[PDB]
Amino acid sequence: HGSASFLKKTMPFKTTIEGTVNGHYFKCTGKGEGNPFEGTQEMKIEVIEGGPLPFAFHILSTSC
Amino acid sequence: FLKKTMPFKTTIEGTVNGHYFKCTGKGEGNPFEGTQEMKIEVIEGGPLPFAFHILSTSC
Amino acid sequence: FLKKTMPFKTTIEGTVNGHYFKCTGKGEGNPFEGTQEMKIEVIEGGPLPFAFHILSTSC
Amino acid sequence: HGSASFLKKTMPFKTTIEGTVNGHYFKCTGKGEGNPFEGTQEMKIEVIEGGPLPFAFHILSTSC
Amino acid sequence: SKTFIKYVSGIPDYFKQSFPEGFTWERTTTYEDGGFLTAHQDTSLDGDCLVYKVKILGNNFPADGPVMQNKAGRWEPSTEIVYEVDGVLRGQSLMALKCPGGRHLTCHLHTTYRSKKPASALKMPGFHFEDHRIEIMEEVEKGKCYKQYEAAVGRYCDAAPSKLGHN
Amino acid sequence: SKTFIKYVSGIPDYFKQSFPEGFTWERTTTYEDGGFLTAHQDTSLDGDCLVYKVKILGNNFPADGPVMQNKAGRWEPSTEIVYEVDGVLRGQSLMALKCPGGRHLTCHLHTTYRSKKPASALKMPGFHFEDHRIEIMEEVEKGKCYKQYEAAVGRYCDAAPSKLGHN
Amino acid sequence: SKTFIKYVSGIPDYFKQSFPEGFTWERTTTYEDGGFLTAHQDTSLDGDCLVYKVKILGNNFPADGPVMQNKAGRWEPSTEIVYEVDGVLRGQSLMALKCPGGRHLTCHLHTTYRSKKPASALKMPGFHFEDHRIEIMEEVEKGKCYKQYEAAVGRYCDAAPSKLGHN
Amino acid sequence: SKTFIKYVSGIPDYFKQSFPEGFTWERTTTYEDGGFLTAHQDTSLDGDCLVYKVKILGNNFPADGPVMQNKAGRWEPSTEIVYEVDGVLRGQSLMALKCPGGRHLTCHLHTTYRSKKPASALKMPGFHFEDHRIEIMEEVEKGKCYKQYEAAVGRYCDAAPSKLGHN
Ligand SMILES: [Cl-]
Ligand SMILES: [Cl-]
Repeated sequence: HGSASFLKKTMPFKTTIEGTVNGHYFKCTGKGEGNPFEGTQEMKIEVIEGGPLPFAFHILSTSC
Repeated sequence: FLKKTMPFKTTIEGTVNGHYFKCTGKGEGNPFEGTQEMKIEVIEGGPLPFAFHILSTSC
Repeated sequence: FLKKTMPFKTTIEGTVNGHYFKCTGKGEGNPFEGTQEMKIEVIEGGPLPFAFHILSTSC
Repeated sequence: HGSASFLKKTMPFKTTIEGTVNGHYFKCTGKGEGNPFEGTQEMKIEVIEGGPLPFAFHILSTSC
Repeated sequence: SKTFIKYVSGIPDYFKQSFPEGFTWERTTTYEDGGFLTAHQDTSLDGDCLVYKVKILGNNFPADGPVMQNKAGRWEPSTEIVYEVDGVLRGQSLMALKCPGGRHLTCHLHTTYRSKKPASALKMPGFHFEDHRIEIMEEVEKGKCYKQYEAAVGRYCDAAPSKLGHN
Repeated sequence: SKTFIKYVSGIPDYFKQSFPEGFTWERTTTYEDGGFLTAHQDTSLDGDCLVYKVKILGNNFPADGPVMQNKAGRWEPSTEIVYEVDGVLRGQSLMALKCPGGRHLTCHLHTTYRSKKPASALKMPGFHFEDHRIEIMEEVEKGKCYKQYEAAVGRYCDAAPSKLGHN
Repeated sequence: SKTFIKYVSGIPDYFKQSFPEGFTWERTTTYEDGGFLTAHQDTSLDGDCLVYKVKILGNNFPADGPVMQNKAGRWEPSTEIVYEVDGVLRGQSLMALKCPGGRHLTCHLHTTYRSKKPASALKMPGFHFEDHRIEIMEEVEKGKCYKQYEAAVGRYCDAAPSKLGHN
Repeated sequence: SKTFIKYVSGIPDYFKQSFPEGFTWERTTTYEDGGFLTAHQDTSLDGDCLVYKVKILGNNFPADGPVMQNKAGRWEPSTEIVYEVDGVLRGQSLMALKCPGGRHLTCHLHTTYRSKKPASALKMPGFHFEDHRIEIMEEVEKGKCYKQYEAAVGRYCDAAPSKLGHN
């Protein structure tokens, strides 16, 4: 690629999450952006069905 | 609400090792005698690329 | 070589969570009827600082 | 301690290992030396009973 | 399909007690060679007919294993232990899939059963065993159509009685 | 103490067949709250008396748990599955320790039984169940003297029969 | 969200090589107090935008545990081992929630990553580590809205080098 | 042999603080193909020389597996998570044997380290990582004589830093 000047600096992403934890159904959507080669990213996740979540969000962190 | 012979129906949707599938099924049994039999049909993702046995406890 | 009633004896040595202990035991049972009873004595490291139950399957 | 000039550079060690793996009894002795603060060490292990070992030594590496 | 169990020795029937509302179950089955099969199920009663809705996620099955090679034999019968936890029922069992070469491929089921009735409307069973005999009666069409039988019994350990009055 | 089992239904007795030489067993029991209890045992016959020699290593039991707090109740009966692997016998079982607060503390036993006779001198049993009822009859002296009873039965799943002629 | 990894030391990037088609992943996470969280994910590229579709089944979380009590704290950073199996990638890691007041609750992740390209079109990485720093930076609401950051690095064990030229 | 660790970033050294009395450790390692290896160790200081006393019980290794076939290859480097529990230290890690011809066989270590000093006399480290590079540098014989090297580093996750000041 020659140099970093020719790489995409950032890339956006979108997410839909649907599931059931301990019988509780929920659905989420999310939107984010990251830097593919620097390995950093951030996203915002919104619960659209089954909120407020009756369990810790943390169990979903590696899935979103 | 229960009878000595009862029918049942099922719909199953899943992914196993990346393989999507859907089944329907129909059966009958004797709830008090503890016996039952059913026929399961793969309606999407057939023929299944894995042993049906892993679905036995989920029918 | 087996009889309808047989005695047995055991020696047990162990460490659990850093705690050393030694036991001896003596029992009798009916091998063909599948029944047995024994008395276990802690000879070193008593009184045990943990539930005896974790040793039940090892006697 | 002021500086590294006042720390022990190396420390020796000795080991006795006794056990049973899949019904096979064995005993070992070992001797080694390491650098406590650099975090490096090496030892020689000798099987004194139950050799040659009928299983891979590797399962004993974290114990010696 | 837990509505179909013969309970002996006066053991309360958590499943039959749950109607007309029904019940759900959730399970993760761990296989000894690394596979996982997770499921959620809803059981309802629509007039005269029981209705099941099942969602399944399986993963990590080895490509070279009997499951993904579709070279499994048959299930041995199994025995589940069933007991109350958190005001609902927990079950666990070991199952064994007989496979070519005299192999048994075992797995461990971890289940929660949840009545749709409140726990106060229910007579909860004490710790007991549930035997399940599961048999594929016919592979009607390769990878596409199966017939499966089950017989199940909820019981205590009758073969080896207590000397202290315990079930 | 596997010499003391009542086998029904013609199931061969791996343990009784092993005399006068005897047998060994090895086991790791995993507890659901993180404890492990590993043991090795030798069983021999000295004239008229069976003799056991046992080595135990237990670890990782939580300080706040029923085991290290010595606040366990009693064992439920359990059922082991037993089958041939590698020319010897494998066993696995789930056990449940009833504990204060309506808790059950469960564990998973992984056992290998090894006859001192060659496998060619033995009639190996097919897959079957071994029920074990284990009861502490008396705590004679706190932390120092116990009396323990066991009843054991080797059987098939008689409660839920096959429709295909299987045990 | 494995497209965002900084790979060092020349380690091939299985995820970026998989485009424009994309990849899937599948995972079961086993918590030390009995919970399971299973997921399947599809990753696709729609023009310039990545699109994730995620299915989740979780079960057996104890009612009295940090998860169901919503008292989880924050994740420690973690390190995954990643390596080829069956012509795809496997990952495993140990993660740990630092709960309020200091206790850690751990879990074990078991993952398979599956390129949508055939393995023959890919340069497979050797065994290596993937560090993940996951921080829930804003609890905007509940319950309902969260902001999460991640930094990830694919690397070898540089702090404790081989004396033999191994990675 | 935990006395030989290079701790960086000011992480307290539980092992070196434990002298002159020393410390013990206890571990069960669970292999993915069913083996268990359990150990207990005592570490003491005799004048200027460290002295280790180790007891081992291993079981359930498959006869057809890399361990019992003595076809294990070499260990990959590994990273342990180490953190306080019950006023002592817990460790867990995933290790992986790189077998001849490329497959990895993994295992999970579960350790408790116990100082012989009371916890009140010790500065306990926070959650951190301990990298271990283990190399069997010389197979002098069999079977019978081995030379093993280890380098170890106690550190935080520096490659993927916090954006909040966490370790
Ligand atoms: Cl590799
Ligand atoms: Cl900490």
